[PDB]
Amino acid sequence: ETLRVDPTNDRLSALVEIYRMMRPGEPPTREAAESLFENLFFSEDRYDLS
Amino acid sequence: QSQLKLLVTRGKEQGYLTYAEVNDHLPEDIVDSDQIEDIIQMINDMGIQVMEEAPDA
Amino acid sequence: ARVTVQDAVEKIGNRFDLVLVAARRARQMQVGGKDPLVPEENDKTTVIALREIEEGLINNQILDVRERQEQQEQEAAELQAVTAIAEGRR
Amino acid sequence: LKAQTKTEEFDAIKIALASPDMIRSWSFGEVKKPETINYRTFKPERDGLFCARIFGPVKDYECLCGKYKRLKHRGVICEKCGVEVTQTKVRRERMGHIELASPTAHIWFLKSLPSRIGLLLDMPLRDIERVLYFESYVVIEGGMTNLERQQILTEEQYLDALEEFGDEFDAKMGAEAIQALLKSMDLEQECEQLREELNETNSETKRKKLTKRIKLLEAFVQSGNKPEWMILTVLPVLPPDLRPLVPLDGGRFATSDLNDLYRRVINRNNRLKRLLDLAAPDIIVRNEKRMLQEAVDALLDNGRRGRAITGSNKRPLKSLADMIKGGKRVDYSGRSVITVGPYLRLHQCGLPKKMALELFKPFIYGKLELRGLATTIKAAKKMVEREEAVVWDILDEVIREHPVLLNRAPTLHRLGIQAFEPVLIEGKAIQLHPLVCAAYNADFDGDQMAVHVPLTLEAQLEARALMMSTNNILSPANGEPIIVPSQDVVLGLYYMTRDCVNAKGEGMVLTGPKEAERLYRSGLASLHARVKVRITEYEKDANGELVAKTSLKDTTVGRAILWMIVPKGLPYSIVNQALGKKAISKMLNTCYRILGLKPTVIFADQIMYTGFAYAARSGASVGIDDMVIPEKKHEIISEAEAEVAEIQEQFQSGLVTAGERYNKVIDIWAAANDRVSKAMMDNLQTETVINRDGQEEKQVSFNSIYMMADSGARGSAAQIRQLAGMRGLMAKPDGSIIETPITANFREGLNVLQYFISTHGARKGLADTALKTANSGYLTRRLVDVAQDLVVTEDDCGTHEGIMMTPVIEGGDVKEPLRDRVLGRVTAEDVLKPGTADILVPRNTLLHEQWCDLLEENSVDAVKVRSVVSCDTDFGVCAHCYGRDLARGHIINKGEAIGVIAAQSIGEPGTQLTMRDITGGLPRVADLFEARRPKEPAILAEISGIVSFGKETKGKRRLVITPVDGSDPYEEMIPKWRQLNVFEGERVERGDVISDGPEAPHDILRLRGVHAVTRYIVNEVQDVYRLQGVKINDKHIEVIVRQMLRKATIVNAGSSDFLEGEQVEYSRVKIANRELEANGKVGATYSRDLLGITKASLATESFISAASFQETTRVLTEAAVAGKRDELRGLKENVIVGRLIPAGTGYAYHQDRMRRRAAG
Ligand SMILES: Nc1nc2c(ncn2[C@@H]2O[C@H](COP(=O)(O)OP(=O)(O)O)[C@@H](OP(=O)(O)OP(=O)(O)O)[C@H]2O)c(=O)[nH]1
Ligand SMILES: [Zn+2]
Ligand SMILES: [Zn+2]
Repeated sequence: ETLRVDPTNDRLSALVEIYRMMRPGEPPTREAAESLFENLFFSEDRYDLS
Repeated sequence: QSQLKLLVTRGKEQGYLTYAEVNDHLPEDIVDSDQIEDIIQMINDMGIQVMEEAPDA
Repeated sequence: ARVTVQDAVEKIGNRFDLVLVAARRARQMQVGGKDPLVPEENDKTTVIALREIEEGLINNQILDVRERQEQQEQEAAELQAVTAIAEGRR
Repeated sequence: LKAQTKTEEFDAIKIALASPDMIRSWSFGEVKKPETINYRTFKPERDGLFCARIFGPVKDYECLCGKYKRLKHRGVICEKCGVEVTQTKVRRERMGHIELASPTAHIWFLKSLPSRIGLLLDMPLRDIERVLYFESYVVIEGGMTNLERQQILTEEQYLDALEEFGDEFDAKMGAEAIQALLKSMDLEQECEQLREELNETNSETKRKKLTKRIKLLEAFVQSGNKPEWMILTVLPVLPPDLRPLVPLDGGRFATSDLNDLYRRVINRNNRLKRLLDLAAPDIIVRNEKRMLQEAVDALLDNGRRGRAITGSNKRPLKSLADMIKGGKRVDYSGRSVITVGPYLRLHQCGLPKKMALELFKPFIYGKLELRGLATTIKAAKKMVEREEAVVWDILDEVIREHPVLLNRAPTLHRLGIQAFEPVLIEGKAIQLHPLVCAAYNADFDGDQMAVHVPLTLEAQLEARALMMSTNNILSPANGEPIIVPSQDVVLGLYYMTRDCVNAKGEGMVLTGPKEAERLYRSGLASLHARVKVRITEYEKDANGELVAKTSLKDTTVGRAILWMIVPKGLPYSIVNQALGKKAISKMLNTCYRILGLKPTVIFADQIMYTGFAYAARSGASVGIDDMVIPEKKHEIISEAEAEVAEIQEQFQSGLVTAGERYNKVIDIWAAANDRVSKAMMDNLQTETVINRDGQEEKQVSFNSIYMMADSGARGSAAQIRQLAGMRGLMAKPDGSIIETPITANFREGLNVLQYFISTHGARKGLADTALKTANSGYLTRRLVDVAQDLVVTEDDCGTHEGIMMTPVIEGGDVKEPLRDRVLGRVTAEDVLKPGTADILVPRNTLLHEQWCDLLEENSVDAVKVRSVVSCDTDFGVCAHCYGRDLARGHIINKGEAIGVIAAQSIGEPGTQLTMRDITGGLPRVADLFEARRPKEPAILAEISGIVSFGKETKGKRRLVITPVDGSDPYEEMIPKWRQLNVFEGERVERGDVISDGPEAPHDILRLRGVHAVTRYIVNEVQDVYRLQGVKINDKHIEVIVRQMLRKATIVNAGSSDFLEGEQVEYSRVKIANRELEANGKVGATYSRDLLGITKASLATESFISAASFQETTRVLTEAAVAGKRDELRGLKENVIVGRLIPAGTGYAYHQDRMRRRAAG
């Protein structure tokens, strides 16, 4: 059911949608849309469970 | 349709005016300091008829 | 009326008017022509007016009428100046 | 031939839009520079935000430069610099303006709930009205071909439409575009054509928006304001002193945020002006216009859209609106820690020497200079600053009969502030009379009270005749006394009774006062024996006066000596023959009702003195052996645990339902708890043996603790049960109850476990208390805000109708009668009598005449009584219809303040209300007042007819009941869920139950009746106070319900526009003036409407009073649109303006001024 209500279909549209959800303003690109998601739960300088 | 039916059906009347609910059920770019006042102005005060003045606006 | 002040209200209904008239009389006493009726006995003008009201003298109509006579005394007795001024600008 | 052009007295204030020229009228110059103060000279710049020529001079009478200094030129401006040298307070009142280039939209009239600029123009707010003035999508301003009148076009559409036609439909974009849009709009012709169109062949599919807009347009056109003023072109400037930049300590100035705002808008406006003279690129200029819009919108009201920052502070900037959207300190005041003063009277309080010295400073000055001593005023200052003995004596003269009113922090009711006569006390703490220590709800834990000195003459008389403690004998809530003796004194008088057999007793008789000589001289005891004496009683009847009655009664030593305190009247002896417990207050009450004020006061002082004295003489203490534990304790506990052990053993082998054995074992321990409690009480109560004559007898334990419990004095059964008995079922954080109650008690040791269990009760107790304490006041605010406008006026009107008062009887299946709800009530009309005559028409039920309602037997338990609910009054309350319940024994004085006193009395016991088919508690009261529909509302039969099914589930549907009879049918909707109560074919009455569940007050008022719904509310709100045991008169509930049913709804055809729901005030006053005006057919019939406290308080005439509590930004705006005016009879709105209150000592002033405002 979650997939049924999911507009995104691939990785690009997903990262772009997330980028637009986090930083609503500037047009989502390739580097920004990826680096932002990476700097959320996959980077020590931006995420740490200690 | 979506916004109207969800807002009306859900808010009956949300008891404690559960704000942190329908604000996520809205499209466009979120986290704005503009749309905030347009919801706290409709829920109470001029009850019933205000919920009909909301959609029309 | 050191402690009610309740025995004065039945003489003039509604405690509020009682306060008004009593403050009116006390205002007459504290500044201007004093002359109390009930003996002072070292009491402030606040209570003296209440004592008078309780005594039966000095009410609303009483003060108003005496004010009318006061006006007829200041005006009619000193008209020789006003009349002389009336001929100032013809 | 008046027409004065000065600042005299005003009768009303008007609120409306301001034209650009209207703004110019306030302009004493034009701000043109962002500059504030000089960087070096610290001197106001030329045309900056702090100009001297425009606003006001820095110093008082000297100009900017210094050509003129003293008062020589106070009317003449300076030559070198046009600076009007008057005052420095002039700088605080001077306005000023900034004249922008391109037009700017007002943030309020733009985006404030309804689009005021949009709804008036009929156009979307944040959708269309945004994109056309932010320079994006051009709009049309009226076209006679192809294009309409208010459509939205893009640049491509613009040029295309321009190419097709053009030069005959020109329409700009942006601010000035909306300006020409509002300006071109004809309110009149549209007001006509809209009335024409929105009435032609249209049912309830359109009428909504139709009536709404037409009423709004009619209001705006009649308001006088021109739509051109909606968006401003000239922005006024706030006075410099209201936003100063004052140098703090060692440099470091302190400025307001408004200076930053005005500086920004000035900068952006100047650049905009400069761009409209140099090169003009469309993008640059349009952007600067949007930036000017940003600055202006940020200055007027930030809110709202991102919030402009700057100023280094990460916090937003306090705009103009933020300074007027959301504690009145006063001189001649003080505060200190309170202390008991037993030797004081009832109209006196202990006021510290040094404290009173600083308070009556100006009075001491005046009196000193008056008598002599001090040659001048400064001499008095230097004389009191150096406390020179004699000055103190002068102080004893100024505070002679000059009352000072005391106040506590938590002011719930009127008795929060009471006046006393100052008594000098060598100390730094304030002493208070222990009798009025209950009205304040104050203890001596370390609590501190504040004192205020009535300066005005009539203020002193107000404090003496109203706020005086001696005038507050009875509680405003309930007729019962409030200054009633408490713990210490009551124990004393309880010890002055308590008939003990023998022990230096014997029936040695004497005569009253003589017995006193017997007591001090020992020999005889004090609590014997009984013994006989001669009592000289006094009674009166019919012709009043006094009738002696000497006799020989068998009292005790205590009763005999205590009898001396009793005043002239009273039944005598029998009031002393009892004891000291609850009748201790009863005696005070009866003394008040049969004697009067003064004798009731002195009686209170005497009983207080006597109470304390004999209490000290007694020497009642609290040793460890005072709380004797029952011997059957361990026995009962074993028996209870035996039963529960058997139950657990049964649960082990199935048998009993293990799912709910928890409940039944709880009943076991609960029963055991009652067993231990009953055992301890039966033991600790009686006991003793004495030795009367031939020995062997029993009375009641003289066990200190029991003495304290059986005489008020803070000691209840539950507490004692925990002291010696046992703490019963303890609560668990889950909300459930533990199946292992505290077997031990405080007299015994307490294990770590059960204490770690009891800590939950203490924690939740204090926590819940902290909540309900604030929640009580939270309710009180709403109560006051909705009720603080009605005052008893127009003396006593006519009318006879009123709720039939009857004793609240739960005795239908539980037996519980209360028949004291009728007293001091004005009778409707001769409420019959099993025979003839008796009760008069408007005769108010006296306190002695309500006792006459017992001589007519138990047959007469129903009397019709005039109430505030009814009453054919207009904008007030009839004196008769109310009652009399005050600290005063007579009827309420004309022009009182029923509203506030009612609200206070209701929200006062809110502190002692436990929050939770029975909700119960404070939340229940709130729901009742708010008139909220239940979670499962029942249904009633609107018209009496024949019950029959209306198509078994044919919709939609869901069952349908159709009670049809006589004429016309009705189709109600039953949603299957929940059953029924009436079979088909059966007939029902007008308002019969067909759901057997919780009733909705709306349906009751709409169908059952106003008397019924009010009876429901009052009898349902009291039921939650019955359980809490808080006495409160029904009058106050009826008072709030009075204006709770303020507005109604008309349904027919009259001068009023049908659908409009208006208050019965204008309704009744207009229907009375239409039946005998032209024709009764020019008016319709109304229908009462139930609305909650908040919904009712929301609606009010004054826009200032509304601007007080509810959202200011809304009320102020909507009141600005339509030329409204406050004039000006409300309490609240007349308080913030700082004038006489239209009630109490005022009223007469307002009445004279009201009639005065009839000439024009
Ligand atoms: N009810 C009443 N009392 C008056 C009135 N006028 C004077 N008194 C009483 O005078 C008593 C003390 O007053 P003083 O200042 O010592 O003498 P004063 O009358 O010449 O001024 C008080 O007694 P007290 O009140 O009996 O003392 P207590 O009962 O408070 O202990 C006071 O109540 C009056 O008009 N009404
Ligand atoms: Zn100058
Ligand atoms: Zn009435």
